[PDB]
Amino acid sequence: DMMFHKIYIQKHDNVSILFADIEGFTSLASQCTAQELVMTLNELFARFDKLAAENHCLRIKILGDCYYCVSGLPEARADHAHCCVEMGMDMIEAISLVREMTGVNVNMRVGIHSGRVHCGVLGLRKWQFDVWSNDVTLANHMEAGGKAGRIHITKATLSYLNGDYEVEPGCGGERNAYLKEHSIETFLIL
Amino acid sequence: ATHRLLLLGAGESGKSTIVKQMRILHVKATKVQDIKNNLKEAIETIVAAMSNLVPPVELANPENQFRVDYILSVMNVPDFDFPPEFYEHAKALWEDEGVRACYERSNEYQLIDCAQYFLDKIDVIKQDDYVPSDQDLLRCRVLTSGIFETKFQVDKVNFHMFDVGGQRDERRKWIQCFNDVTAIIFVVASSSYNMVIREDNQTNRLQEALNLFKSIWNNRWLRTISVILFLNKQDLLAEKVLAGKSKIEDYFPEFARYTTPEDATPEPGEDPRVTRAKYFIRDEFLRISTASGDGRHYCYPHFTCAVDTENIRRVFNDCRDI
Amino acid sequence: HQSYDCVCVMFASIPDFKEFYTESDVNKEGLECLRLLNEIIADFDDLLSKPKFSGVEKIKTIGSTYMAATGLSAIRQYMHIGTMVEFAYALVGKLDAINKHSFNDFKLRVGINHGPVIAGVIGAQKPQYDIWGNTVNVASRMDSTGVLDKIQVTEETSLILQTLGYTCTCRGIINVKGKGDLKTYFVNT
Ligand SMILES: Nc1ncnc2c1ncn2[C@@H]1O[C@H](COP(=O)(O)OP(=O)(O)OP(=O)(O)O)[C@H]2OC3(O[C@H]21)C([N+](=O)[O-])=CC(=[N+]([O-])O)C=C3[N+](=O)[O-]
Ligand SMILES: C=C[C@@]1(C)CC(=O)[C@]2(O)[C@@]3(C)[C@@H](O)CCC(C)(C)[C@@H]3[C@H](O)[C@H](OC(=O)CCCCN3CCN(C)CC3)[C@@]2(C)O1
Ligand SMILES: Nc1nc2c(ncn2[C@@H]2O[C@H](COP(=O)(O)OP(=O)(O)OP(O)(O)=S)[C@@H](O)[C@H]2O)c(=O)[nH]1
Ligand SMILES: [Cl-]
Ligand SMILES: [Mn+2]
Ligand SMILES: [Mn+2]
Ligand SMILES: [Mn+2]
Repeated sequence: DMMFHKIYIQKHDNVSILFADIEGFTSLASQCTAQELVMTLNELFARFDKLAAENHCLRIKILGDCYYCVSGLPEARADHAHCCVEMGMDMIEAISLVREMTGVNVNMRVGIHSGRVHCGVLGLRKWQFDVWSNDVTLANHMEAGGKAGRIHITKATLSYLNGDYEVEPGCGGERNAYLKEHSIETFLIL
Repeated sequence: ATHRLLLLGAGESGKSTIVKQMRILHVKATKVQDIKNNLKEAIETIVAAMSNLVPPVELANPENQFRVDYILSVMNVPDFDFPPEFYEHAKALWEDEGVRACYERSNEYQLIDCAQYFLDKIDVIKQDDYVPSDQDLLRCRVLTSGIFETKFQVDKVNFHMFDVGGQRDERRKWIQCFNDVTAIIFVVASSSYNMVIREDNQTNRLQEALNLFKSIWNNRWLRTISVILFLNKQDLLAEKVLAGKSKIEDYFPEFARYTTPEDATPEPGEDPRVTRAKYFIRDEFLRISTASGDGRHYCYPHFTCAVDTENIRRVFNDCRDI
Repeated sequence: HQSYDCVCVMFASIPDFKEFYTESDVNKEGLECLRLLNEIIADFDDLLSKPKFSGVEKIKTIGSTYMAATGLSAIRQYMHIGTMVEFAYALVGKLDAINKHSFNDFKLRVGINHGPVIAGVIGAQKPQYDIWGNTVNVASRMDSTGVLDKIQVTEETSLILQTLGYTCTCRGIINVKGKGDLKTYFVNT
């Protein structure tokens, strides 16, 4: 009540975090009108919010051309690992239709990781369901150090995946200075 | 019924020493190393501070000048094997009246407190069978960087001791304990009234404590948290007081007006001058706790000696009835 | 969603926080750190309910970064620009206050810019309000490439700020992808 402000945040474990970003958005951003973009942007994520509900992934927040949902929330799911992978799977062909009607070379960079997280809201104005955790930060960097039209998962997301997917070396170290600095082994869904 | 106690205070105020007591009361090859380190980092500090002091201190036996060079040559050895020589040279220096003459001025330069203790007993620590006594471990000194949670229990009641860095840089980690904290334990080096902080070598160690306390007391996140005040190091205070060469009024002029309280309860055979000073330091803090914070929290003074298990056992039984 | 012609976008991040954040066993595994961030964001929100800032509309909070647009007129003609700057300083005054009782030395880094933006909502599931346009990008870029306790503004922005009474110093040249190199200035205090 008093002293501090009631922090609306709750801890969670065994969840999968997936980050996605438009590869070279300024590429078409210099071609399409300031409005056309906002349309495509709104058009893309639109399908995303729907696909997420189908793959059981919860939408967290949209940052410009970056979109990230986390699986395992609210109701815990031991299928979280697959949920995100599935998301990245369908997510891609959703950004491919962007090549047909607009800017080319438009692909998604999926970056999935697993671990505990902190979901909730900060401050007391215009609340925004966000997450906080090094594991979350890792998924972020994973996305950063990812590959076009490919899914970038860590070593943790691979264990929670019961090896149901065929992967390969990710070399995230030579991609992101973070996946390097922290000695992280990355893979790529084949 | 589980309480969470947080120990606050400036550097070397005597926090970790109190936690040790809690482990000695309600609760080694590895520490031996440190003990020797305290001894080395001790002697080398005095000698090195002889030529720098003003006026500079000169040895009483020019012979030791060589031993002085030895100590200053291994002052930065990675893994000092502590050869039989060191001890001989060390004690030799400690026995040199000149070195001691420099010891009395240890307030003019950063010097640990376990100096006297360990040096007086070099012949004991030099042994290969050396076994650190409870007092040796209580006198030991190791910088605390970070937060450590001690878990003990008294009379079937759980507690949560919290030791944090009392050094300016470390103080930024305190916040992580401000929420859901039963009571705060503020330790103070009552004896360090003629010494300056180590962070800058110019800010009075007692003032640092005062300012620090005022910050915690008037903290926005501790409005309802009551802080107990351990005016630790009463032993070293009474000493300096009886000495008569390091006048208090020369560091805190207000002490020239101060008069021992009539509600004062001076210990048996306690020198009146000590009483007139031990309380002075206390009232300096009370004014800070009287300036604000009403009904939502209080302060409870407690003259203490962290290295005295017989003292902290006493004063602590009071912190439980609060 | 409509498109405005003159909206002042601001970004005030705290690059010193990420290091502050630490998932240790003692702080409930990063939970305690977030508590301090909550007292920060909240403290920055208490400004929105202030008369002089009734025109400032908080858009969102990116991690530990604050984002607020001044000029949406909801949810001089360029005076809202100077106001936004006053909000930046306002945040500083409050971040420093936190430090006072936190024992930190958290410094704010602000990048302000103005121009045409497209306000609106996006996201089918849980519709959220957000602005788009090159304007916001430049602003942000002037935050990721700023300096602690300093406000970085572009030429056009610096000029207007001067017609308002603010003095500016040319930081130098900064590169904004897709836009090349730009000349930024620091609002002198
Ligand atoms: N720190 C930030 N805070 C908020 N937003 C940011 C931030 N940084 C970048 N953005 C927005 O996000 C888009 C991503 O830019 P950037 O990260 O350089 O490039 P890419 O997408 O190309 O990926 P890449 O760096 O190559 O891996 C930009 O496109 C746009 O506004 C920018 C943009 N622009 O920069 O001019 C115009 C536009 N419309 O519609 O005109 C839409 C964007 N958008 O939707 O994201
Ligand atoms: C609160 C503490 C800490 C350390 C932990 C954390 O999980 C973060 O809040 C995330 C990771 C996390 O909330 C996921 C979203 C986002 C936006 C990714 C945050 C930022 O990177 C934070 O730091 C920052 O604000 C600094 C970096 C901001 C750069 N981002 C990179 C990603 N793109 C998409 C947007 C800009 C963060 C790292 O800070
Ligand atoms: N003479 C004497 N020495 C004491 C007393 N209390 C503590 N000490 C000694 O003071 C030194 C510093 O004590 P310590 O407990 O390490 O301080 P600290 O507050 O924990 O300091 P830090 O670790 O945050 S920087 C130790 O060597 C300890 O043995 C006391 O009452 N009298
Ligand atoms: Cl002290
Ligand atoms: Mn992108
Ligand atoms: Mn992006
Ligand atoms: Mn300590």
